[PDB]
Amino acid sequence: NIVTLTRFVMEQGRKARGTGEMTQLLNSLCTAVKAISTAVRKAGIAHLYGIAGKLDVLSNDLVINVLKSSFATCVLVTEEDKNAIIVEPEKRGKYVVCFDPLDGSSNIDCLVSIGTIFGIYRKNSTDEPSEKDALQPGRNLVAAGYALYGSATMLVLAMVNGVNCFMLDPAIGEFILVDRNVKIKKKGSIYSINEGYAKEFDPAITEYIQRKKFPPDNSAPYGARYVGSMVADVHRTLVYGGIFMYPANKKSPKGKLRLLYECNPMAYVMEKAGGLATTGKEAVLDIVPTDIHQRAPIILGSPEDVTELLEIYQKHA
Amino acid sequence: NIVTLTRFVMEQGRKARGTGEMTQLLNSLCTAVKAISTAVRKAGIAHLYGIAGKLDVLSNDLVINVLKSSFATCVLVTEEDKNAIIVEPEKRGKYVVCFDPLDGSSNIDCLVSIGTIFGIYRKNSTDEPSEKDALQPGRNLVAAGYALYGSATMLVLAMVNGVNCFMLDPAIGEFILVDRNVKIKKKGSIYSINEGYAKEFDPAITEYIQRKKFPPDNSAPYGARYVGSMVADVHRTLVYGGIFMYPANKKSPKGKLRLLYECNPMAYVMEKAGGLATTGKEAVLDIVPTDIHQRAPIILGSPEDVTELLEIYQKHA
Amino acid sequence: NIVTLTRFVMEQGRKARGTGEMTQLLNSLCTAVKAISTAVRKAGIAHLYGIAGKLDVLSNDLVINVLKSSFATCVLVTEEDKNAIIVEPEKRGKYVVCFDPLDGSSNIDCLVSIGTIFGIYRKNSTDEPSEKDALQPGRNLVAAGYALYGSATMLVLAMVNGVNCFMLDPAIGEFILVDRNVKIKKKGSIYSINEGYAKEFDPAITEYIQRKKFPPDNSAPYGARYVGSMVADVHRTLVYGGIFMYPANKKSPKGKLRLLYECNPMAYVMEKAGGLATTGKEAVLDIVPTDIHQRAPIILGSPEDVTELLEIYQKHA
Amino acid sequence: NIVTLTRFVMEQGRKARGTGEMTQLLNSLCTAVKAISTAVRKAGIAHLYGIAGKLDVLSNDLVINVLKSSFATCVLVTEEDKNAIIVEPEKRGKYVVCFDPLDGSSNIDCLVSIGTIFGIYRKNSTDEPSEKDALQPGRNLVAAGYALYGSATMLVLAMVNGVNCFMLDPAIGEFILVDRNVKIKKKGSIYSINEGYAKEFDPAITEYIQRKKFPPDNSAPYGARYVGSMVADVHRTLVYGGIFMYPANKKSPKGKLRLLYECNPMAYVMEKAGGLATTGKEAVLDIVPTDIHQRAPIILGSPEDVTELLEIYQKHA
Ligand SMILES: Nc1ncnc2c1ncn2[C@@H]1O[C@H](COP(=O)(O)O)[C@@H](O)[C@H]1O
Ligand SMILES: Nc1ncnc2c1ncn2[C@@H]1O[C@H](COP(=O)(O)O)[C@@H](O)[C@H]1O
Ligand SMILES: Nc1ncnc2c1ncn2[C@@H]1O[C@H](COP(=O)(O)O)[C@@H](O)[C@H]1O
Ligand SMILES: Nc1ncnc2c1ncn2[C@@H]1O[C@H](COP(=O)(O)O)[C@@H](O)[C@H]1O
Ligand SMILES: O=P(O)(O)OC[C@@H]1O[C@H](COP(=O)(O)O)[C@@H](O)[C@@H]1O
Ligand SMILES: O=P(O)(O)OC[C@@H]1O[C@H](COP(=O)(O)O)[C@@H](O)[C@@H]1O
Ligand SMILES: O=P(O)(O)OC[C@@H]1O[C@H](COP(=O)(O)O)[C@@H](O)[C@@H]1O
Ligand SMILES: O=P(O)(O)OC[C@@H]1O[C@H](COP(=O)(O)O)[C@@H](O)[C@@H]1O
Ligand SMILES: [Tl+]
Ligand SMILES: [Tl+]
Ligand SMILES: [Tl+]
Ligand SMILES: [Tl+]
Ligand SMILES: [Tl+]
Ligand SMILES: [Tl+]
Ligand SMILES: [Tl+]
Ligand SMILES: [Tl+]
Ligand SMILES: [Tl+]
Ligand SMILES: [Tl+]
Ligand SMILES: [Tl+]
Ligand SMILES: [Tl+]
Repeated sequence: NIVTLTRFVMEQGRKARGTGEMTQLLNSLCTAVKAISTAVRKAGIAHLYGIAGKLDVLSNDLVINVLKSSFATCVLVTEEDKNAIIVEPEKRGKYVVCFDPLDGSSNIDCLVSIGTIFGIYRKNSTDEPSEKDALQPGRNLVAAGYALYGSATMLVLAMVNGVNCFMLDPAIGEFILVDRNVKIKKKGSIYSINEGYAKEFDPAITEYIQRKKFPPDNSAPYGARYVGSMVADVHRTLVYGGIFMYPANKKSPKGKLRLLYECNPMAYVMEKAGGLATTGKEAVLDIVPTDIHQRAPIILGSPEDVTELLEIYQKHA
Repeated sequence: NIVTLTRFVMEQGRKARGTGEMTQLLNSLCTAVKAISTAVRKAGIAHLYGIAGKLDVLSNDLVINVLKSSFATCVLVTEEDKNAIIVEPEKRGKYVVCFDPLDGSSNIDCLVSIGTIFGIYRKNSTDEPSEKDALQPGRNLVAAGYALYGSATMLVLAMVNGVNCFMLDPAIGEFILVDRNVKIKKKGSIYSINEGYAKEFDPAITEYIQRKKFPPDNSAPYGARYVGSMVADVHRTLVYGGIFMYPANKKSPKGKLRLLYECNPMAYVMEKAGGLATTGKEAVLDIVPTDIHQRAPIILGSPEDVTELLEIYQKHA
Repeated sequence: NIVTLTRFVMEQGRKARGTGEMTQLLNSLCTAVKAISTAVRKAGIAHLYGIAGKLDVLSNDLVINVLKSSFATCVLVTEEDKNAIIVEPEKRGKYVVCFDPLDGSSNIDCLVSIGTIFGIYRKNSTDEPSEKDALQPGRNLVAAGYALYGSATMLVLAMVNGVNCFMLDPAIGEFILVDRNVKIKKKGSIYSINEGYAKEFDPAITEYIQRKKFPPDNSAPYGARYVGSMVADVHRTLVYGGIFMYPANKKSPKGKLRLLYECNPMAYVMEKAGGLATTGKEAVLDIVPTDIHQRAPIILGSPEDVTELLEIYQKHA
Repeated sequence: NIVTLTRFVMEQGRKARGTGEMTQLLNSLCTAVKAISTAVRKAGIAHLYGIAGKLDVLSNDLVINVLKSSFATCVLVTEEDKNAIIVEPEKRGKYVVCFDPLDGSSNIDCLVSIGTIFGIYRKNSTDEPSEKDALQPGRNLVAAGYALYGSATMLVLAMVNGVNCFMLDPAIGEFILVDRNVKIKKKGSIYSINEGYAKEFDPAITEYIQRKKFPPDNSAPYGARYVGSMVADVHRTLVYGGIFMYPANKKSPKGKLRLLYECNPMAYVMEKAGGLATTGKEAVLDIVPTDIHQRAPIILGSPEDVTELLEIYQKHA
């Protein structure tokens, strides 16, 4: 007895008495992720080096095409696209999908873990689809998750029911359910942030970090880890517990991370796992977007760790 | 045209006029790395999950076995073994290999990049091979390098004539020379260290770090990155420039990283790439070891960055 | 735009307003076939040869387990099993599946193309499931098909709507629809039969062969091909046209091929493609089975070729 | 322990004391075979089918390119090329290679086993390399063998010291020695020939065939098998015993199969395996060719079977 993503999605669509439109969608995503995973591990590179005689771009095209061919979407928002993609009326479904095809594109050359981030909305309204359909607060997410191309490829899927992790057996091209109903640690022992911006941190952030390296109660300090790819850092947080942070600074007073296809998908996964995701002031999932490429600060992770910072945030208010 | 590791290695052994003993060794190694990469990527995991009909220990066995059968080694030192392994008189060769089968094994469950590290010495004290044979300064390395199981698998090989990077094409199980004679930037813009140990850093490290976040002449501060996997952090240093540091601290008064199978191979690769690798007080490669599992502090990366920290070390002494 | 087996099955289940029980079934079969294909191409053989220190049986277990875990079947009949497998009431569905996990097992050692054969029945009755549910004339098949592990792996699926061929892209573990609504040639130019039994053929068969090598109308003779694996011979017939024959002789007066899991699945595929499948006397699909391992003679292929023999059969009646 | 083609080849070159030139050649060949196997198995086909972003010609290019780059060849003869290819003075070596990149190309669309055939001669007439250099009797072969892309990929290598079979483990892209010093059964029980040419067979062939179906002393008749792919039929002959025949007929008065890249390599493998390979009148290996694309009749297989047919040939003359 083994559960595959294909089996799982189908049983879940069945319990929910769906028309089967969203199952077609989740199955198209699984296929797109397997195709990207293969391109990322460099299968076929020899041909490129003349054996017989871009990666973000290939990833964008794969997701966009595999999604359109699902006949389940009406609007697609990608980090690589200035405007939202409105689906041809022939292949139009009722879902709006926001995604980042290959996050951590800067790390590609250094071979660091990279990933794909997606969020699915049910179109709410009754008129010609447009960007406006994508502009829904994260709280309205039907499903969200990510695929991490690291030492192994894993798909983490979060829906109203919970968070489940699927490992890719590359030998048979099938995702195996390896961890179900995942809940994050109440309090972790690792903090993640680019301290190279110390000079730009607000006093609350500055204070938290200080408390982590030099514990006022003389407890053990927190270990530091900052991979440089959100999916890798967040995935480690989900699994090992701790806190990830990318607050505003000179690097945009609005933070660097995008709201629709990065912050929201990850906040949704986080909340479903039993942790928190805040901007320091408000819950990420409650922000009403104004633009499809709107950035937003984010702090996420174990509840006890995110609350501790939230307090320091209040103190300096 | 297309250059494969196999062709490159043979061609080099020919120019060198070797008896083909080292070529067999390097060919065995390459085979062991493709086997580990496959296990690491979780090929066949569906069988553990009951479709019907560890990873560090498995890696150790692969390396040990594939190397013994090469008939080119007499002494083996693994991070996984307390004692040095002495090869059977029947399979003995003239080479001594020091290796870390799967480095970054804490990052396994979090799916972060991990790797294999190897250093190769030639037994010169023709006596019954013993532990003593491995106790040579890194300055005596014949060959050294590593395999990084990241977003893609890469094998970095360093020898007297240079450093060359080989990318694995998993479709045909062949390593392709993607980069020839690799040389690191003189000065980088990323520092890598576990700042969670800030409370235990010597004044030289402490000063250098603060100088990176708050530059005297108001220049751009360095970005921070610390994956937590030496092979991954060092590969980023090699490819993009910067400095990696794992200094001595209370928990590790002599550092954490081992001399023979971690510090030395990375120091050797760094030097051949045109960079520096220091203890803070002396060059890693000149240290004559006393214990096979001896630890050593290490700082490596671009020459201009490593020098700057070396000056601060001189200033506080 | 590309159609995958997963997409295809889902859209077909949707058009048919099914509960989704048969889709779960066809999806479990696709997974089983990918797992068998991988075992057949010998991935992981190195471990068997001690790199770090039955095939029909593995195939039986894979199909049986993957099928039971679909929760869509009540009775399974396998060539490798003396008795029919009655599903645990926990995982009991309404379908009866007859299959040959790995046909051409004798050819394994010689590396000749081998395959899997399956036929799906809807249980008809309302009582405790038993072998008796498998004993339905082939005419009652819901779906049937085969997977051929040859130079490439292909799944041919036949349902009331028609016959469609899916090629396995082993890189992404997905079956791609490469040929839809396949129809066989009216008259082919190849005959397939083990002529080593010439001494045992009845006069009609003897006469047909003679007419093929020495055309009475002085037309070009037919080419001969007999791989030795039914799936390969039949698949070539479907694609290139011609006739395949395995009539009775000293090798059982009932022929060698089994009725439920070999003859029927292939006759069903054949008829749906627009060809014929006969025992010489009657249509294979109309035989009422008496035993689950009942053998039956079979002649199949292009209509004009099968009719020509049928006439010679009548002449000697 | 585990023996890989790479290790085996190097070890043999060492014992032979070669300059490593032939080893490079055999290593290049092995690389070309893994590349063809992958293309043959349809890895990446989903890209032709619009997931968004020949086979014989491709095989030809792979072989030609991978061989030229080995710097070990001066003349190449392909079934795909009218003229013999003369390697650039810059990449020239001392070896001449005669090959059939993808044999059985008619069986491609039917997914039947196909393969690559190669014969290697040493240029002895040290003159500007020309077509003349390839025109050597097979008796002068340095090495010969084939790659069979069947249910699994296998590489059969024959040299002065014997025939060895290597199975490809596609997971790690390594060929494993599965069978050492292969020797064919003295007498088999399967005959292989296209009986659709019965109307054009000489009396010797005609008599031998009828003697196989109707044995004088009532013994068991031989089974018939004719895949239609030489590499596949000959591999079965090699592994299981028997006889393969492609005699001269009206359509092919001198036979169909080519001498240099089909008959010779298979004749060489047969002789080293302890079998016979005849034209009916003379040994295939002793024929001194006049044309690079010269055809020749061929009969090979177990010694006892081939002799029996040779006697019948003597009787009718
Ligand atoms: N595979 C699924 N898993 C969980 N819920 C689903 C699935 N498919 C559909 N649903 C649910 O039923 C609603 C409508 O489904 P649908 O008719 O497929 O568009 C969805 O938006 C979810 O609430
Ligand atoms: N493939 C090779 N590449 C570069 N140098 C080699 C190679 N093989 C052997 N050598 C060198 O020649 C020495 C003796 O080689 P060997 O006879 O193979 O033991 C080595 O220790 C190196 O100095
Ligand atoms: N994927 C499918 N493709 C074609 N027909 C299907 C599919 N699934 C179900 N059906 C049909 O609907 C009937 C009952 O389906 P089910 O409720 O899934 O058991 C089947 O027996 C077929 O007639
Ligand atoms: N790997 C090998 N295995 C067996 N014999 C070899 C090998 N390499 C070279 N030889 C032999 O030694 C001769 C010259 O080799 P070479 O110097 O490599 O050109 C060959 O033609 C064969 O006789
Ligand atoms: O994909 P991008 O645009 O290259 O950025 C990735 C993001 O970049 C962040 C890191 O940026 P900093 O260097 O500023 O820390 C990660 O947290 C996210 O993956
Ligand atoms: O394989 P190990 O014993 O788990 O250690 C890996 C090493 O551990 C260092 C990081 O450890 P810290 O958490 O102490 O920084 C890395 O740079 C090296 O990969
Ligand atoms: O799987 P099996 O039991 O080995 O047999 C396979 C069948 O065996 C038939 C051939 O048998 P003959 O040798 O008698 O022709 C093929 O047509 C079928 O694949
Ligand atoms: O590659 P080709 O030109 O298609 O030919 C393959 C050969 O063709 C012979 C069979 O041809 P016949 O149909 O004439 O028997 C085989 O034994 C050899 O593989
Ligand atoms: Tl991106
Ligand atoms: Tl991004
Ligand atoms: Tl971003
Ligand atoms: Tl380790
Ligand atoms: Tl380590
Ligand atoms: Tl260590
Ligand atoms: Tl069987
Ligand atoms: Tl069978
Ligand atoms: Tl059978
Ligand atoms: Tl050909
Ligand atoms: Tl050919
Ligand atoms: Tl030919």
